Amino acid sequence: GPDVFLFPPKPKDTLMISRTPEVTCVVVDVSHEDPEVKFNWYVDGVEVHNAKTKPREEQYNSTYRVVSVLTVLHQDWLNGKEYKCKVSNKALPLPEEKTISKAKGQPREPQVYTLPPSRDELTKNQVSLTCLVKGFYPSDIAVEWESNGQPENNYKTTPPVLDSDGSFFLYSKLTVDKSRWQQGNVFSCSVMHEALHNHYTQKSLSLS
Amino acid sequence: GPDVFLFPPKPKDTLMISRTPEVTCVVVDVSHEDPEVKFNWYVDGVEVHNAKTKPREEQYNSTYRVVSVLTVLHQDWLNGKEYKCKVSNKALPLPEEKTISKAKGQPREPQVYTLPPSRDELTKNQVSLTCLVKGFYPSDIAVEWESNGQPENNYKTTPPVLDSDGSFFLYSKLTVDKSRWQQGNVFSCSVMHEALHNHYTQKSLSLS
Ligand SMILES: *[C@@H]1O[C@H](CO)[C@@H](O[C@@H]2O[C@H](CO)[C@@H](O[C@@H]3O[C@H](CO[C@H]4O[C@H](CO)[C@@H](O)[C@H](O)[C@@H]4O[C@@H]4O[C@H](CO)[C@@H](O[C@@H]5O[C@H](CO)[C@H](O)[C@H](O)[C@H]5O)[C@H](O)[C@H]4NC(C)=O)[C@@H](O)[C@H](O[C@H]4O[C@H](CO)[C@@H](O)[C@H](O)[C@@H]4O[C@@H]4O[C@H](CO)[C@@H](O)[C@H](O)[C@H]4NC(C)=O)[C@@H]3O)[C@H](O)[C@H]2NC(C)=O)[C@H](O)[C@H]1NC(C)=O
Repeated sequence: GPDVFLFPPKPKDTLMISRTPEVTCVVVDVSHEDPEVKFNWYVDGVEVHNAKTKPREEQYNSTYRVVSVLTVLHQDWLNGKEYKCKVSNKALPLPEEKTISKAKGQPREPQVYTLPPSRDELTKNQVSLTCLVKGFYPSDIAVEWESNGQPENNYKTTPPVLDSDGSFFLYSKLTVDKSRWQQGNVFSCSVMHEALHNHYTQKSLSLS
Repeated sequence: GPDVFLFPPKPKDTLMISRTPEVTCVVVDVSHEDPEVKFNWYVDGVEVHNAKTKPREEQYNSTYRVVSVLTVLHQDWLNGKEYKCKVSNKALPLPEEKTISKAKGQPREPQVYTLPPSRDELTKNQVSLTCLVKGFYPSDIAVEWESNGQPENNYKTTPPVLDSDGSFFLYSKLTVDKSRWQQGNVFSCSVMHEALHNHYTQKSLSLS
């Protein structure tokens, strides 16, 4: 059996016009004996023809991998259009179809709160700065940390978790040396989501 | 044919001497034709016999589900012993063997910090009590919230996330009416982990 995988565009990608959001159809386990593969793309059930399909690449397991990439308009993804990738291979009894879209439901504005390091933590050589984001739908989101216009490296963000109200929440942890916090440097948690205005918000953290 | 899945005990069960830690061999996509499977259970290769098979359950797509559950000694699991679940079926040309074990490595103690709700969030009907657990290894953990010795229902815990140092972290969020927070009631975050003394620690959060 040939296998088909459909990947949605990155959240940052749909959110910013500068970026180019893409939907990607991936076909794996295409046999040597029947390597011909054809991709049909549908948007809201209507065929589209602007996809770019890369030349098939042979994997080390003697099976072929074929990828087709469709550029999507930012407003189209945000407006809930459905993307269908249809794959035909002779060695396939019926053509395989996958559909992807932004999750259904009404978008909700993310509330972004910054949390200072617990008192007990200040003992360590490193502190945890917390960016709490809650109440957002859908779950597609991006979170970033910076200081002095400068992007921090040492941060980690939890995956979105379904809250009790049907909305989503997450936490982002930024780890900085204790001295920096103590020095009064200001730290910024930045969030990108569709339900934000300009698709962006920022909140700042600093020792008081 | 049918594909197996093997599952580890819940973290709380292994930690608390009272509870029963279990390992679950789950078999799916068994068809009506030959719905008979056999389970050999092995610990560190050695055959033990105290496992038992559940009532078969028919599924929605003409498929079944035959689960066998072994019980495990708390120290056997925590000490790294390996459990093999071999599923012998007719539609399966040969048996499938799958193994599971605790994650290997020096267990690390979780640091438990409670964070008060943000000042900005305070102009809200309900507020967020944040418990941060970091530096723990391995990932298996249990988190709970309490007030006045009574469980608090309204909380969600993020899945463990791998941090830079190879330890894991998580956040647990408890939601309470702003009124309670103001009244000064104490709320406690409960963490259970192997590296903790008595497999348990408690941290308290109060308005102050
Ligand atoms: C022969 O050798 C072949 C070469 O290795 C081998 O091919 C592999 O086959 C695997 C199957 O056997 C296949 O596994 C699947 O992997 C899925 C995820 O793949 C991504 O992440 C991997 C890392 O873990 C990468 O290695 C993959 O390449 C792939 O990477 C993603 O690629 C996309 C597009 O290229 C990219 O998006 C684009 O990125 C750019 C950035 O430049 C832009 O941002 C664009 O805007 C953006 O579109 C992603 O960024 C990139 N991601 C990453 C992390 O890099 C995985 O999802 C599959 O799991 C599903 O199916 C299994 C069933 O098999 C289920 O058990 C599982 O639960 C998943 O099911 C899904 O569940 C979802 C719910 O959570 C649900 O929503 C879905 O609907 C549901 N889907 C289905 C179908 O049920 C699966 O594991 C692997 O990717 C193949 N390797 C490659 C390189 O393609 C072949 O198998 C070998 N054959 C033999 C016989 O040996």
